[PDB]
Amino acid sequence: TASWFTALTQHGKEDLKFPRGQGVPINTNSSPDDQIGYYRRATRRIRGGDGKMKDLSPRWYFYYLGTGPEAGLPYGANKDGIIWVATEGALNTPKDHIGTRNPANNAAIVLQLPQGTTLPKGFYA
Amino acid sequence: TASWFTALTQHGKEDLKFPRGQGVPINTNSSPDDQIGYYRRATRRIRGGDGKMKDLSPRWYFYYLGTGPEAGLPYGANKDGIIWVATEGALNTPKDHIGTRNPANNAAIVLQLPQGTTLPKGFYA
Amino acid sequence: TASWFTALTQHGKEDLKFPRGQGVPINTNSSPDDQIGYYRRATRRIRGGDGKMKDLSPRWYFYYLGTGPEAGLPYGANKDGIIWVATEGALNTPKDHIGTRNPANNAAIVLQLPQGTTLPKGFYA
Amino acid sequence: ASWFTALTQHGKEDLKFPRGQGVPINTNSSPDDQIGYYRRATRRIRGGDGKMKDLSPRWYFYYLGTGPEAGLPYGANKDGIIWVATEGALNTPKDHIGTRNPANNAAIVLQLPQGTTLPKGFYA
Ligand SMILES: [Cl-]
Ligand SMILES: [Cl-]
Ligand SMILES: [Cl-]
Ligand SMILES: [Cl-]
Ligand SMILES: [Zn+2]
Ligand SMILES: [Zn+2]
Ligand SMILES: [Zn+2]
Ligand SMILES: [Zn+2]
Repeated sequence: TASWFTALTQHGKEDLKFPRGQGVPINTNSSPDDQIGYYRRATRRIRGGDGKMKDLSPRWYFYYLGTGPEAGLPYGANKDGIIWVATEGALNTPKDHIGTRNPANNAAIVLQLPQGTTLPKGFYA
Repeated sequence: TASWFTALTQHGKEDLKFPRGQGVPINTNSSPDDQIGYYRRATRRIRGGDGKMKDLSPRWYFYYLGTGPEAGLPYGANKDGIIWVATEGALNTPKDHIGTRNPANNAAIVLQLPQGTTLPKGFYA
Repeated sequence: TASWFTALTQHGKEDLKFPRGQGVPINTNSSPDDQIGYYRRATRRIRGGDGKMKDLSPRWYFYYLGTGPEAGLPYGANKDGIIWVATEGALNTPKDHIGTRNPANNAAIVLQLPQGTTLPKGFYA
Repeated sequence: ASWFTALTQHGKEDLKFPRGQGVPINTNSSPDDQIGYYRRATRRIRGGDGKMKDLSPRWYFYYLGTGPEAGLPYGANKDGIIWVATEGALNTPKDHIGTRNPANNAAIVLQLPQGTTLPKGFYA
């Protein structure tokens, strides 16, 4: 039950967000109706030699609307660690036909945004 | 068994088809003789998030001639859910030396088509 | 265990062969003295639907001299399925410090050859 | 493990970089992050005379505050350790990057910006 795409890594202190109309990863094999979903934050911690937990940079993964760990949330749902993106013309319907990725069958698609969209401040890949 | 490539998803009512000479997926690990095969339609049925059974958008998978579920089908044979493609110069011989994909050893190759390929309405690549 | 590089796939009828001075894969993290080794043919066979054994295309993998499945062979050793390549300036000494690749620790380097060299007839990647 | 493949020392000269050079290229890191150390590792094999022989030493990069010398302050003198930092990097531990787990990630091929000076016997 993995994301179809590689993650965005949060080095800065600000949560991920995109202006309305931006942020949907490029997927040339999908329809314009499909271009809508959410990024979900995944946090990891590593115990250091002093016994204390240290936070690795949070990673944000994209899931199409109606798929993934938050498949039940409607577009725009207000929830910590969840942010929403949609391209103009996308349909607000669940993308059941896309679903999630089986890592044993498909490798992750390298997340690419359009040539005119840059990553939000503090985000790297 | 499994197609070497990801599927083309049929988003509309038009079935998959290609003008003569078009439609063979890009694969640099193949010769001009090898550029011939068929797409096979596959349809899924699932229970939606609302708890109702629905038919998903059909998916079309490419297999080289003489491989896959219709390995015994001669090139050009009429069969529902099967359409044929061949690049100019391809040979009407079975492609056993390419075969099919074992998901345990190889992930699927993202299906790419050259620019200028005519696609029916509802198909994207 | 594995080769540091991806394989060359033999679609044609001719064994792999390079003119003297060509054929060593590009690896900018190695020394000029290191640029010498062999390609080893690996063949896979599958029993077809007609009960006949089918040969998948042979794959040729590069190993530095003194490493890999034929680590004991001297340069130029005459053995079926083994062909030798060396760049001008390479030293005829075993490359123990390079060794082979652990696929769990390193991905395969995509095999690239210098611009002046083209793949022998019938070979693809 | 180090996030990157090693720099192999083919000759007698140890690894070192002029000030400002030597940090591996990593697009998943900020300008603040471009600082760390290389640590030398040497393995042995039995030579033709039966005596143990040094193979070419390998130098692995770790971000500041991570890896085997995570407790070493930047610039600390220790044999087998050399320090590198790009202009603009911050002298703070890079715990948010950490080290690589070979089960989840393969090593990144170590690349250096064009014009980087390497000692004799080093290639990248
Ligand atoms: Cl940072
Ligand atoms: Cl789709
Ligand atoms: Cl062929
Ligand atoms: Cl080397
Ligand atoms: Zn950082
Ligand atoms: Zn779709
Ligand atoms: Zn072929
Ligand atoms: Zn070397």
